[PDB]
Amino acid sequence: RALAKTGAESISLLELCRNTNRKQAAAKFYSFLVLKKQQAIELTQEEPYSDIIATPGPRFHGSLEVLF
Amino acid sequence: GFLKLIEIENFKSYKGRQIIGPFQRFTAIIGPNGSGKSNLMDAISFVLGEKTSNLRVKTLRDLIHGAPVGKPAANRAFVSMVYSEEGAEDRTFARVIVGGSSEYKINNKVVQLHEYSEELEKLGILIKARNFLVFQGAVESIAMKNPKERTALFEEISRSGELAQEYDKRKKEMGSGSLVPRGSGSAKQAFEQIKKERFDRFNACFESVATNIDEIYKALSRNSSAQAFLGPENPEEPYLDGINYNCVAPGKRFRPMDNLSGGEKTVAALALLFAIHSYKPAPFFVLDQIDAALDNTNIGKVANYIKEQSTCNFQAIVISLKEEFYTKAESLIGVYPEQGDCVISKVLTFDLTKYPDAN
Ligand SMILES: Nc1ncnc2c1ncn2[C@@H]1O[C@H](COP(=O)(O)OP(=O)(O)O)[C@@H](O)[C@H]1O
Ligand SMILES: [Mg+2]
Repeated sequence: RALAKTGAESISLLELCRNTNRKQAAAKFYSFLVLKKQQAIELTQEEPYSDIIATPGPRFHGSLEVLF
Repeated sequence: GFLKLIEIENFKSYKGRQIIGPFQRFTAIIGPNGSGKSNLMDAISFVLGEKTSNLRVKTLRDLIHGAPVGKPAANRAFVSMVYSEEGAEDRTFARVIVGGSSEYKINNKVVQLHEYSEELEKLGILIKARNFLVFQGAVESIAMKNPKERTALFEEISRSGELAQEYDKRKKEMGSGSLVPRGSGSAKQAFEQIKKERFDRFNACFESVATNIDEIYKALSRNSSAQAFLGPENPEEPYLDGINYNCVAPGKRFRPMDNLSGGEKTVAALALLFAIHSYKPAPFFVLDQIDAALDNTNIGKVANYIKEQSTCNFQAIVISLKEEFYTKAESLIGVYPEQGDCVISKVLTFDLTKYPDAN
């Protein structure tokens, strides 16, 4: 039941924030900062204000289905 | 003009060369504890001329990434400000750590600190008065500080303090310090003259700030009940004694200043900050956690004042831990740490104006 919660190779922050309001979008941006601190993701941003892409980090992290 | 962006290279936790920004008119810097927000505040202070001893290091070279643990990343580091002005090419102001010493540069030409400070002053950036920077835990002290220290701020900004040496000399030559001061018409005239000059310099600044502060405190409070009063203890010679600051918060009864809440003191401090700007405008403010003591009502009123002022009057760069405040900015600069020999800080940029601030 927990084994079937497969995921993607990358997560687009801008895709996550589609149809969100400003406070929701800010909270997702902030959660990316916290996940990076926890080494749960790696982050790339091609240039300032481009999309921000998360890929799996070197530490395991739980509850990533609700975080994404 | 405005601060278009900051470029940082190997300064404290900011390893490598990084662009900070570009800034919008109202930008908030955010991030989890330990990410490097305070180090970014230090980088701003550093490029704007802050003394090394106020940057939390024992030597200038300890500002190079990795230097505090004997693993410096390089023999140099820098912070650079790109300053933009309508109708003008961008101007770059940089401070470079080279050989344990500071080198100042304007558009990649080395200048001495005197010329650096002088060029900044022409833009409204006073690196001695530093009336555009509010450090973490400091905003309330602006409203509650010693009346005599408030006078020193006005003497620095107005340049009346430049005349204090001559004033003191002429006062003594007129007989000050004798049991019965007796002065000729001439030595008295020389003192009345320097006193008038210091008075006029001081009042050219103080009277403007005092006559504009009430409207600003009303506009921050967004109520007509609110009142702010700036007055000299010594009206004839304002520079000799303290500058009193008293406020009446709106829908409130009068209280003295140390009886106000942390949040009420914060709003009073910001009114004084912005009243100084109405006399001698700075192009941007850097405000480190000034929302710490603000409730959500006052956060809204402060952010609205900034937004209805960041189009025209000034630019605001804020560091904030409170989503109620930073979600009112146009863009976010998010700081995050990376693992390494030392903590490495890097930043992301996020445009909030893409999303409706509603439901
Ligand atoms: N010269 C330096 N080289 C490498 N790391 C540094 C240097 N100076 C400070 N740091 C690190 O930066 C971190 C502190 O960053 P800080 O800006 O104070 O975090 P916060 O976001 O909580 O304000 C500490 O790990 C501190 O040791
Ligand atoms: Mg800090």
